[PDB]
Amino acid sequence: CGRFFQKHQGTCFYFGELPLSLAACTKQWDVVTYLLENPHQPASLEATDSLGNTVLHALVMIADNSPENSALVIHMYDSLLQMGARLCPTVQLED
Amino acid sequence: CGRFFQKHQGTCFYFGELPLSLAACTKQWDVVTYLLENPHQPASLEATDSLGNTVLHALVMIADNSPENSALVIHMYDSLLQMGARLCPTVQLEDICNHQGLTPLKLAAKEGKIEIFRHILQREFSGLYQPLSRKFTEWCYGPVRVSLYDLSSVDSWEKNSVLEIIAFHCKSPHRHRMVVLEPLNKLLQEKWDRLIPRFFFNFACYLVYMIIFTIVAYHQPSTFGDSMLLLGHILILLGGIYLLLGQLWYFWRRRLFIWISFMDSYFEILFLVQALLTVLSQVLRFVETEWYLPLLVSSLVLGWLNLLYYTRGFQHTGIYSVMIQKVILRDLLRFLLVYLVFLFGFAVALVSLSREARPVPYGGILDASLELFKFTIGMGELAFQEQLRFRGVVLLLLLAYVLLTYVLLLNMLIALMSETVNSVATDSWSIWKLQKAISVLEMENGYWWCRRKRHRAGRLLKVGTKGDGIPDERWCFRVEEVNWAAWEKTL
Amino acid sequence: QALLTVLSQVLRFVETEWYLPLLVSSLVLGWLNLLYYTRGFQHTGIYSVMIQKVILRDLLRFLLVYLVFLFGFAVALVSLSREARPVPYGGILDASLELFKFTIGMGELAFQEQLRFRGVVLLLLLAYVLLTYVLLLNMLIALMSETVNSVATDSWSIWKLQKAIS
Ligand SMILES: NCCOB(c1ccccc1)c1ccccc1
Ligand SMILES: NCCOB(c1ccccc1)c1ccccc1
Repeated sequence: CGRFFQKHQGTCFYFGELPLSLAACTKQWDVVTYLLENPHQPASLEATDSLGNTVLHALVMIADNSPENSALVIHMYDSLLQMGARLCPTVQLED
Repeated sequence: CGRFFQKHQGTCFYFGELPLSLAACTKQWDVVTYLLENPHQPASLEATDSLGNTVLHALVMIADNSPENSALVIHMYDSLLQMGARLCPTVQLEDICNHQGLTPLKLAAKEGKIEIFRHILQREFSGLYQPLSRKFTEWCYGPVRVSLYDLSSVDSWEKNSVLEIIAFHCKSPHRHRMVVLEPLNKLLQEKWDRLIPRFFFNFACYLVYMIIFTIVAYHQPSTFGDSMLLLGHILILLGGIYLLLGQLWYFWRRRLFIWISFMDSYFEILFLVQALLTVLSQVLRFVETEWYLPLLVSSLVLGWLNLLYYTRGFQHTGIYSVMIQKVILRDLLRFLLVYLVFLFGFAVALVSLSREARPVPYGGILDASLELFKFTIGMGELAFQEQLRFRGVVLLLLLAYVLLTYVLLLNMLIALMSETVNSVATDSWSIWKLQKAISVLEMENGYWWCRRKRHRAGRLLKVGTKGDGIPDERWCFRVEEVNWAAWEKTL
Repeated sequence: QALLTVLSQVLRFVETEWYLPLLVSSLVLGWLNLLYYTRGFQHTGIYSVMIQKVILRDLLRFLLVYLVFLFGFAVALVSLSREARPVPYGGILDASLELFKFTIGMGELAFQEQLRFRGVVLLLLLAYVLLTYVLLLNMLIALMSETVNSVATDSWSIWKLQKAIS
């Protein structure tokens, strides 16, 4: 939670300032997997950022109407939702 | 150096009249290599032709906007630059002023070559030959790109620049499309944003001057009031002389411009005319001449019309002004020519008739012309004059005039301006951006009296290390852009 | 419209002569407001949306340029026609109204013989007509053709959004 990562005008890139949200917004299919299924300390998926956004919120935030950006956002959104269902079904991430 | 090879009109082909330049312009990949690396007598690469062009200059000159020609020129330009770096790195080929004092980039800008111009304007290579790059990328943290476009030979700080060449020295038909390329469109936008305060200050000063001029003209001769009138009059004279000097200095400092594009500016002409009419009006008043008032009032009208020079500091209204200009210059002068031919013919016809009976209508040519124009503006008197002996002929002649002029030509003029407004929609935007570019470039240098201090845009950012010891520096235009198509390929 | 109506009534209670302009403005504005309702229909709602786009896109620019022209030429004609050899162009309001008359097809384009700058006044009027009636009005028709063509699908979508809001 600094100044470059926080959403503002100028030099910036918003990704939720979470390592898992960074991996998701940066198309790291494997990093997110390791963070989620590392035995030493599994990485939570419901974790919110200082602004209140979750990985899904942030992954929407970077979404832009570019066809390639839209494809990336859709793919990672669906895949991360599926993973969230697989790991901890008891909690509904969409809400 | 003969006649066929020299650039002229007719049977010709310019290639720099050097064997190496000939090989380069003729896609001789191998001959150039042998000339450069023949052990017996290596061929120099910096060699200039009688005109001052080098091989790179020549590759620019033959450049045309054909996709195949552009591809050929780009490929040979890049490859030859790489070879020049490989053979003799110590000498920088991109910076070789020919006899006209133009580098290959400036030469491409002046000669209208757009594809080679944009390519040179934004190019990058791999680690090797990296210094021979104009666009860079410092870091790509995330999907953002910090593009650093080289501003060498393109910023306005230098005496002669690509921006100035495009604005004033280029005579290409559509040079307005080179000021929308990435570096130029962003740098020019930043400069415009920085200059909005001065653009509005110039607008406000001119508007105040025109308000004073209107007030003075409204209250003139046909104590305190006399004193205020006098100070306003002298203020108007001083303002008129100021605008006259400004326009005269715009022309003298830029005396090599009218011949390129007379109608590109076409407000410095109008501003000059308005200022001239103002000062001439004042001097004739000193002479106590009755021809004062027409000149002062013409100055008033023309100044109020000139305000629409300023009305185009806005996207919304500047494109409207550009498109008014296109309408006038495209499908209003033709209409006026045809309409005036019709009107003169029918006016002299009606005057010839209506001269024999059985307050005379159509008394002379002026009256008949004015009645016909009245038809044009929606108040033509179309009656059956019973007094003149050719009632029917005059009526039929008027009806024919109405059909040919009001029903046909005016409505067709509406149709033609619909067509022209539709035609010039994107070009209007580009031309407006060029107008902003010209205004910015004029605002950068101060007024004709104030020697403005330059402000050199860009950052002196150390980029890479040259093929030497102690490193180098270079001024670049730092640009942020969010990209995902490129980002998916950097993994 | 509602504010003007209530304010009109209270001023009537005050017995003020500025009642009638306010009440009549409320009347005009309410009758114009009825076009809010006229867009419960596909046929007419898109028309209303596209009227709005025309006004906001290529009517305010025309008004700005036209009023600059008109003020310049009106003060010019008033400055002239003030020295001879019911005075036309007596003041700024009269000259402006005559020029607008030109705009609406009712412009008196005569050769005033009484004033000493007959030719200058006539040429100035002819230039005003060429710049305004022949160029700017017909060009406004062309611009509104261009805007009507531009906003055809967007008009449908905007009308559907208007229905959604209602
Ligand atoms: N808005 C018109 C201002 O003056 B325009 C005009 C005035 C006098 C002579 C001819 C035309 C002119 C300049 C701008 C665009 C095109 C024509
Ligand atoms: N159809 C015009 C009705 O009133 B319009 C109008 C009335 C008063 C002031 C300005 C314009 C208006 C409302 C709808 C669309 C845009 C303008």
